[PDB]
Amino acid sequence: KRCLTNNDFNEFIIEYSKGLTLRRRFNQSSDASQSLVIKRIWTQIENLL
Amino acid sequence: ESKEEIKTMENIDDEVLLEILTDINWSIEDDADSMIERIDLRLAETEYLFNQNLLSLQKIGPNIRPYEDKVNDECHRIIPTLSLFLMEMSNFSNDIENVESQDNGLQVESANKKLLWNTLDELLKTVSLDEISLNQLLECPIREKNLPWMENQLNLLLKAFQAIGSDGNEVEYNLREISGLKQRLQFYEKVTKIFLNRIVEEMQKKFSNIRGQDISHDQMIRILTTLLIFSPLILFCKEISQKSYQAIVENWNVSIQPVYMELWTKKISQLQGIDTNDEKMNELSLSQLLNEWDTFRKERKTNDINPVFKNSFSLLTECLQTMRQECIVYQNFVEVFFHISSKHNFEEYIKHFNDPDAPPILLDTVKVMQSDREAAVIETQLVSRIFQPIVTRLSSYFVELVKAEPTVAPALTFYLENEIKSLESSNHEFLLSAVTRMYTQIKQVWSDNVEEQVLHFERISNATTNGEILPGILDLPVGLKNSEDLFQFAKRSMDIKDTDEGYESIELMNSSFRKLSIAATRSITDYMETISLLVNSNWLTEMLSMDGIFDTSLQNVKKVFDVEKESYASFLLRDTMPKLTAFVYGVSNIIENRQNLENILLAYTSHEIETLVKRLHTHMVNDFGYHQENAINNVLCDKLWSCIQGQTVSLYLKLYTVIDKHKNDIISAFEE
Repeated sequence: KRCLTNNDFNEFIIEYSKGLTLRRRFNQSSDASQSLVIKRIWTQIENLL
Repeated sequence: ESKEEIKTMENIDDEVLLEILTDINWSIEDDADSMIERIDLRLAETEYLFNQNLLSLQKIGPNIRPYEDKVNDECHRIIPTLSLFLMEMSNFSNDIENVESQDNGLQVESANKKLLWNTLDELLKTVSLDEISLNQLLECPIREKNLPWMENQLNLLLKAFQAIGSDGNEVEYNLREISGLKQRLQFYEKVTKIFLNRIVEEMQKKFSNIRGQDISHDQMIRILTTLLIFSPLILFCKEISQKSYQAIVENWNVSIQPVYMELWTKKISQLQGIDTNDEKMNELSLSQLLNEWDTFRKERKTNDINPVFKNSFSLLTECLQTMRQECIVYQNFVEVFFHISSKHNFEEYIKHFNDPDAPPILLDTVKVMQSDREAAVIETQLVSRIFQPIVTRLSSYFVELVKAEPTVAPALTFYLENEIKSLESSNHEFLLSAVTRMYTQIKQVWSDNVEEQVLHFERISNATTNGEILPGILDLPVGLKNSEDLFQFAKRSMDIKDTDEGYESIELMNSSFRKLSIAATRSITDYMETISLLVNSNWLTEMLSMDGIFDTSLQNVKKVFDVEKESYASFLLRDTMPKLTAFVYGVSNIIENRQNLENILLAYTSHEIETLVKRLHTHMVNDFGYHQENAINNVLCDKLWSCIQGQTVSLYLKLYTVIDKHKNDIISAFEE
């Protein structure tokens, strides 16, 4: 919802996937086999694209 | 930016996916976390409900079990008499032993087989210590012919475990004081080399099992290869001395489950093929009720094209491939360790008996296993968007519910997941189509009534036409949702219970909630909507409601009571009296298989509404003359004067209509 809103702020993509890139590195400091968290940063990836 | 932890297999992913598969992890929700709290309270009342259900009630059901179980305490109460009988014979006879051998007693003077030999009677500890036949009679092995590593070096490793390596001396006895320093350290050093040999034979032979993908799927090379692993798990020292042989059966098969699990994962999800739009088959279950009954049926039972196994194929395939995730994983109950039991010295009995079935086979155990997640979620999540099912698939998904009673496998939990393919398969059970019947009886009343605002008259000038669609050709799917509930649903059966029906109360909401949805058709109760109403209800109630399996009978005579009450209102300016009520009021529906002239689409002979209003107002209202006409005919006087020869007393009776609203001699006696 932040994405289409403003820029996404850009911080609502930039800082939002910065402080979410924290927990997207919960999904990257190990992954096995958190298809939940993999689905999380998966949709983060598709939205960022 | 604040890079978080190493998410490597925490307290989640143990079906926390399937936990979050309540509704969706589709954005996201903490609202759905509250929904999880609601399902948690639902389980709380279902489990307190199970608690007081079983707390005195089915704790007396457990006393109803104590018929058989206190009966086992009754033959076992003869075992109390056999146990006090043998314990009384040996109690008094052993007291006779206490006075008999111990005449002096003085056991060093009366029973000195062990008082001369306080340690010398326990002098059979000469098999110390190591390590000749530990690695000579097993190179890696010398086995696979009930040979010296099966018959002897195995049992020599049982002598490595007969040697209690930490019960060394008790130095007044001193059997293995320094012999126990390297007895099973060289027997478990050489058998640590045989242990790494069977570990490399486990990753190697199980990588050959990963190459073994014989016939849909089948890992038969892993079955004959599993015959080459029963000796490794029998191997009684014991066999996993430090949880290692089972780690060659499980932690080695950890990645080698995912070769079979990845195999079924990419395998089973590829059978996708479907239709597009089947109004033809609803014209075959609309053509069924046309030439029925009233004729020879029509349907056969006809289609029901879903009865062709587009998804019922997996009911014997992905329940069988699910029975590879379960029942050939219950042939991984021939490969868990196997079945570690039993050989006992150390490969003696499984040197002979190393041939399991294993599946399935009964139920008396307690165990746990894995390797059934993605085949189950693949079978159900594949079967998800299935909106025609499970109406015709009532006994299919309920046979799936009642699939596995008597095994000791998790196929019951699969059958409970296949009950979840009936029950957590959501309200389909589709009574939200009744919400589409009232919600689309109100928010779609701006199209059907847009031709039918005046429907049964012409004051607001509209034709009596609205339509019965939803559920018009869904009444055709009552014969198509009911026809394939006896062939397709019956050919989806299994063990206890599973059709065996016995089941399919869905399929009784095809009576109950179909007369509730048909009560929304009673809330949908125009004269092509009265005509389509009773024609749609009786388009289900000509064959499907007598086989008499429905409950919309009073709905059919209720909407058909609105067809009598609104077809003699649409013809309330026409019949009057019976001159349009037989061939022009009901036969605007009977031969159909503004409402003054608007029954002229079929307009069954004779005296239709195109002549009952015109050729009765054209020198016929009084008579051809005036009281009365010289015509009792069947061509044009049926609109004019045979109508008057069918409504003769209805002249004065119709003139009496002004005799209450706003004496009777000069009209009702001498009407000419």
